[PDB]
Amino acid sequence: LDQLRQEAEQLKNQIRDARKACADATLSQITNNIDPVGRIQMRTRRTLRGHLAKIYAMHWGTDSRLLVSASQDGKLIIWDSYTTNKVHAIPLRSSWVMTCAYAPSGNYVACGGLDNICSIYNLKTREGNVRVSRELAGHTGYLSCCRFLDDNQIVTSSGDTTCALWDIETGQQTTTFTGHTGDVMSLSLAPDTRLFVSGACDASAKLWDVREGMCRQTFTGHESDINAICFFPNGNAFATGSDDATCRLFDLRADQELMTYSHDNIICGITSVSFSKSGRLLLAGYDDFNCNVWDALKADRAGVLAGHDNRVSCLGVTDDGMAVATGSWDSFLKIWN
Amino acid sequence: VQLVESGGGLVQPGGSRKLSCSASGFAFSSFGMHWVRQAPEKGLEWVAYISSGSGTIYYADTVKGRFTISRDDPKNTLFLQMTSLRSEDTAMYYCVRSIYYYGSSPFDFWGQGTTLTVSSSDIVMTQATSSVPVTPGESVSISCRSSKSLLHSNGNTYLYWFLQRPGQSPQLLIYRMSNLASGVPDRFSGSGSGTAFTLTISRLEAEDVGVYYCMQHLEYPLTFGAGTKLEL
Amino acid sequence: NFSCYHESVLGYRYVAVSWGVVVAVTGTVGNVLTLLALAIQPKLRTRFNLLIANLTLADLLYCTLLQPFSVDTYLHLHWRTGATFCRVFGLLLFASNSVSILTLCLIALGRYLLIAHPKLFPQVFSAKGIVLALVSTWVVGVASFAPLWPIYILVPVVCTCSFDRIRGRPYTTILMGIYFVLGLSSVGIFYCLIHRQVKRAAQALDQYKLGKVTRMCFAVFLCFALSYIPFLLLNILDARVQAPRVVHMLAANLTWLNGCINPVLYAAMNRQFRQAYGSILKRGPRSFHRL
Amino acid sequence: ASIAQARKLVEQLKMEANIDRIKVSKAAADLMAYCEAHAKEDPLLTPVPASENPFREK
Amino acid sequence: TLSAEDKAAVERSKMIDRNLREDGEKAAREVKLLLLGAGESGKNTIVKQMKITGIVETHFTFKDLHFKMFDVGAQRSERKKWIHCFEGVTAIIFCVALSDYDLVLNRMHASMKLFDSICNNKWFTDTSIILFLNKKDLFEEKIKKSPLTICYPEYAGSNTYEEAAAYIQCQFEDLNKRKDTKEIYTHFTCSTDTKNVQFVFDAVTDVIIKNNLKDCGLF
Repeated sequence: LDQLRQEAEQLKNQIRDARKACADATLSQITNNIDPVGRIQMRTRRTLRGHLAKIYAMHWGTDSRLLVSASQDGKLIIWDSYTTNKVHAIPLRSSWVMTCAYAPSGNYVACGGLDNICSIYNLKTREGNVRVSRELAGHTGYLSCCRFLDDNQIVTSSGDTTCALWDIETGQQTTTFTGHTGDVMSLSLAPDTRLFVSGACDASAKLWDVREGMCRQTFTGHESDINAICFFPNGNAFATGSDDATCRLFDLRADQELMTYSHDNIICGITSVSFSKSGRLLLAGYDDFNCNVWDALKADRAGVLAGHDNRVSCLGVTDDGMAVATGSWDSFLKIWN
Repeated sequence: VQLVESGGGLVQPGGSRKLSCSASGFAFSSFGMHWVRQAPEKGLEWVAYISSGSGTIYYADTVKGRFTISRDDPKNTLFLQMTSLRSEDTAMYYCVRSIYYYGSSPFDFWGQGTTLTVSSSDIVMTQATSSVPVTPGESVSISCRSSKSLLHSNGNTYLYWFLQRPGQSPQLLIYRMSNLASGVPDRFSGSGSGTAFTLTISRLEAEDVGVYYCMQHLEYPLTFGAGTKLEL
Repeated sequence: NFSCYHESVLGYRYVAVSWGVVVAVTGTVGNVLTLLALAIQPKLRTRFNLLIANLTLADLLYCTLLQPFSVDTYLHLHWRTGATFCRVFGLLLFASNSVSILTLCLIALGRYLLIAHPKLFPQVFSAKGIVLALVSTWVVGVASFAPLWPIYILVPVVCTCSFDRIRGRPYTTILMGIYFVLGLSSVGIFYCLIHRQVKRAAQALDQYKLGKVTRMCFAVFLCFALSYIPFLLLNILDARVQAPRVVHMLAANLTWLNGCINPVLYAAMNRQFRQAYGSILKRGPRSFHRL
Repeated sequence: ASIAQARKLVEQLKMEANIDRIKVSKAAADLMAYCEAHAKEDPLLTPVPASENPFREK
Repeated sequence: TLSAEDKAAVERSKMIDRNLREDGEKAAREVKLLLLGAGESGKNTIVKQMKITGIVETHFTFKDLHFKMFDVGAQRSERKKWIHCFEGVTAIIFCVALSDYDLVLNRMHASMKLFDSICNNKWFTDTSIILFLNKKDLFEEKIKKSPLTICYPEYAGSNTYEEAAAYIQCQFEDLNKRKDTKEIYTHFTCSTDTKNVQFVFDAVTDVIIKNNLKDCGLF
């Protein structure tokens, strides 16, 4: 029994030694030469209001115009960004919604929360009313993130240390990913859609192969829980935001910490992170009522989107990178550009 | 999804009649509705429009102040009250559906039609040919022209193409002049620019023969084309 | 013609001037702080707080203006303001006082609705209703005294350009009794009912078992009364001016007290304003950069 | 019971240990190259003129 | 300016906004309560008597006041990641059994720690607590079997039901570090017929009265 623990410690030491050997050059040492990005001034082009409670998540449609936002009032609102109209207002059965997703094709929109159930809502329906398509029961902990892998199957992360891949037509989880030591709070599919990553309150991130069914790599370095994840657009790196007030860029191939973004004044955690289209800007929302735009290559704090009355809870950059929408607990989504 | 309608029949000139349109199988309360007429042997002619919630109403100038459009959501019914009817009002009336939100497909579903026999600034739109001979398996194009460009500033060319097969109510084929209505065989394509639009059919086969109608929804009233017939 | 000077009242002049400047400083600072707090934090911009905002604006209208003129009058009799300006001054003074009284009645009504019938408050003070009431207050204030425009001659007893007591007495005594009864009834009934509701809640709680409100209500009624009733009642019961011991002056001075302590009762002790001020004080280094 | 968990942990660690090894400098260079290649196509890094901006002032 | 059907979209948005406002008002009228306490503390029995795979929601209607009680005991996951969801709840019902000396590994001390954690939570600085002390009927004799000194060496002065229960009440109420911002309303259920619902209503209406009192500056 104890011999197995010794073997695990030896394997951890071997991994640590290999990663340290691979660290032949810090990212800052090589990215210092490039010209820094100047202060990024962004104005709230639109203010999407109508929610009566905290915004807990939002997602951009693949067309870069429609965006769905979820809040504790028990409503999913599908805003048209270019005009701020309510295309749809889906009333939820359980108002404790902690995440939402917009299907890549735009037909379906999913959301989940403390009910432990991921509900799929069909938008392009003949009857004209958004009716729930399915309820993917099977989890034992609150749902913290949903992302449509396809119109047929999706992937869900829960607070019971498990992640899952569900088939929507069958309504049962085709794959179950296990290995986390604590609650899983965030999830983000890869650009190629074959791999994804999940960050957990065990202060670690996991890279999962969807089809294989088992993790490939584990990334450590955070001091506290991870609340947000996003894939670098190239698909070969991802940035994690945690409660220890530090964002961190990890590289899959190098399999180690690449950079850390933090500031002494910044003492609270990160609720959501997202990249820019070129990957040169990393926008992270903080508990301190405002979001910060970081030069992802030089780590310099490039800008501040301080416009929210309460905690910023979610944010997302369109597919074309035209605008970044941020939603906070003061119930207003604002689109900066 | 279904829209039955009744109330038509023989009415002497100067009388009145209330056409009723009973809707079932869809969310009526959230759908704006139209009444569209078609003469006994001529093309379509828009009659009236009422938005969801009855917050907006429009009438064709030839019935303004004579026809009243109403809607009762709780019973899912639509009403057209006509008074002082004239010989020009004899036609088949169709209860037409319409939902307006970014990416919607207005005029998707049409009623079965109710006939009405009476005892004895608008954007002009035209179609090149009234009747065209076609051969199954061939590719055929239909051309249409508008008095003024239908391309609004936002970029939506508000042109619509409808198909009326013999003895059947017209069904939406194309909306916005490029988007393809759901459920169509996918052979049809819409293209063109302001004042000149076209509908192309590749690999024509059964069920295509019929009258094609063009329409615009840039400004009211919604002027229809004269109709182009495809016959064997 | 226009002058108030008598050897009898000389003793009271200096104390009156000191009291007037004290009121001018106190009400000015209170109202400016209240408005600044309301503008800085939209969280304070709730519909009920619009009534306190209206009261604050109407009080500041009497603090930044029409108080220093009274102080000057109680000083040397030069009275720089001309006869034409006296009419405007008197109309503005009485408009300010009437708006203040009407807004106090509205505040009492709103507090009673919130405490006793919370489900009834929005039906009365929603977005349209609040603005309707808040503007009708000003409309009534201007209309109450527009018919009295030409009689704003300087009254020596009051030592401030204000409506004459001997001419236009019936219309003005009626219009003044209206305010007297409205204010007294509203602020003496709604607060009593609020106290009754709080006491009932406390007793009901204490049944299923093994201070600030009463004092605040007493303070509100005491302030309203001791500020306004001495003047209103005196002028209502005194048709022809006799004014032994020139009490008409002192009575009028008590009406200033309102503008002195309205921000204290309605904006200083209010917990929302207190928290806003505390956040401003503590977060100063960070707050300075906030807009 | 915990023996199964320990076996799972050791097997997973062994599987992790066998991945291709590359230097972090290559990853940094690849990220720099990607950012440079798409720099011109970033509306947030390099704001587009209001002519092409679809979020102009209301 | 707007096209023929852009205006239709705007009308749809306005109607959706009207529906949203109506639903928001209806939801604001409702009272929300968060239910906490150990499963063996009679919480299930309390909700069953008062009601006349994750979060559970119960609906009551007493004296024209709609109560939404969120029983979240089934969420056997990490707290501090979903507790802030209930930041705006109007009260925290907190059940505990007066006979929690049984499961000695003591459970009275564990309930004390839980109460200390919940009362002082930064999310519940304003949210008041409604403490329920259950198992009175059998506690009345369990106290006789063994004195409180087995749990609190200080214990009740006279070992008696009344004094011991008062001591437990005081012990749990002094855990409140913010006396000004909360009022811990305590009740001894004793498996009463309907007194639980009435007490919850009284505590809730008192909390509402004081919340309005604080909003309008009287407090």
